[PDB]
Amino acid sequence: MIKEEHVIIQAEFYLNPDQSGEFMFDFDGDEIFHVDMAKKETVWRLEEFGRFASFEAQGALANIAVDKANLEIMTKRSNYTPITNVPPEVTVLTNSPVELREPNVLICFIDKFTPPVVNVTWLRNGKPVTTGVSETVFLPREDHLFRKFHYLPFLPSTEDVYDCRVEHWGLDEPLLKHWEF
Amino acid sequence: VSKWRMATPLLMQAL
Amino acid sequence: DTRPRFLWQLKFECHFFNGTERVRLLERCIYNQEESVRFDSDVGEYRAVTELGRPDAEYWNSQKDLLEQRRAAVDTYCRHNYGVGESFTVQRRVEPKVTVYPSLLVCSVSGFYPGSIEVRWFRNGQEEKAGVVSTGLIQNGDWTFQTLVMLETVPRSGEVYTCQVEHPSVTSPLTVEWRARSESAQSK
Repeated sequence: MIKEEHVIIQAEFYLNPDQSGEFMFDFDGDEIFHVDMAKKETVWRLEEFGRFASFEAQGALANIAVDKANLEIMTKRSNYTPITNVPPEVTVLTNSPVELREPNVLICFIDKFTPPVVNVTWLRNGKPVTTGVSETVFLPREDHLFRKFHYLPFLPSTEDVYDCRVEHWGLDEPLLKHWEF
Repeated sequence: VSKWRMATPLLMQAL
Repeated sequence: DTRPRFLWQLKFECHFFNGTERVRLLERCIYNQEESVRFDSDVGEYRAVTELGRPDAEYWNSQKDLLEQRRAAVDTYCRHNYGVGESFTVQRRVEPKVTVYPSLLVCSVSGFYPGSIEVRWFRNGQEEKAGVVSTGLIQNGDWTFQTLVMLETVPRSGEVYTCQVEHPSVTSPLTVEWRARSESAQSK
């Protein structure tokens, strides 16, 4: 069972015309940290990791400027060939076995898609909800598609039902993945 | 506290 | 929004085998999901992967000092970061929580790290491998995993089922027993 190999990946991207870009490190599929470009801040995935290591966030901004410059050149070199959309798979799970009224978390795992732009909504009894939600950055894959997680804290109920609603340019229709007790 | 390092990509030729 | 998109992805991959005994560095450059050009420390120079990346492999190979530093990066970058992160990544251990409930009997194994785990069903002390269906390993995105292992079974009265979990965070199996209703019980 003990791991025979490990992989650390520094994954960056820049996307036009959105002008979006990210910078993260991945250890065996889990995000170690990312740099929030707008805050110019290193954000450790578990805050305790930052007790053990630091990262100078400015270096990621410099890299993303190189990535953007190169994207502009590749775009023209390809004669403005655009990306083919690949729609996501979606799964909804709870973090723990559910117990009535005991705080838990719904996880919406969005996988195998590109480009890295999604629009994700949570619904409770058919209505959008946002209290306490969080999400990851766009995590890498060996096939160069992306992964992303969205989270919704909740108090489990026999009556309330939830959906994760996912919208992506490669989908013909928005997708719902439900969850109920 | 130990410093994490990054690698830097190269610029493509512009001309 | 149907405007065309153009995507550039960069990856530096540090592959470790046997600790930091064997370390391989990849730099991979990917346009619209297709890798165009790549540095591999096994080769020691850039190589085009598609015709679109030929110009870059040529141009970057001509920059000899930077190429020297990239050949050194297995040490100055990969091995360095492995040493920085080892205590909280390579050596991270979080014990699974095990819950058994009917749905089928479900053995839910949650909250654990790393991902390698073995989950086994027993019926009255004997291992049961038939009628077992698993989710496989699910990464939760927060440095924990879960898995659900279902047993299809005709739960009799008097039967006792056990879900057993082995994981590097424990040196002895975690077990959870689930019993069907008693029908008749007697003194002896």
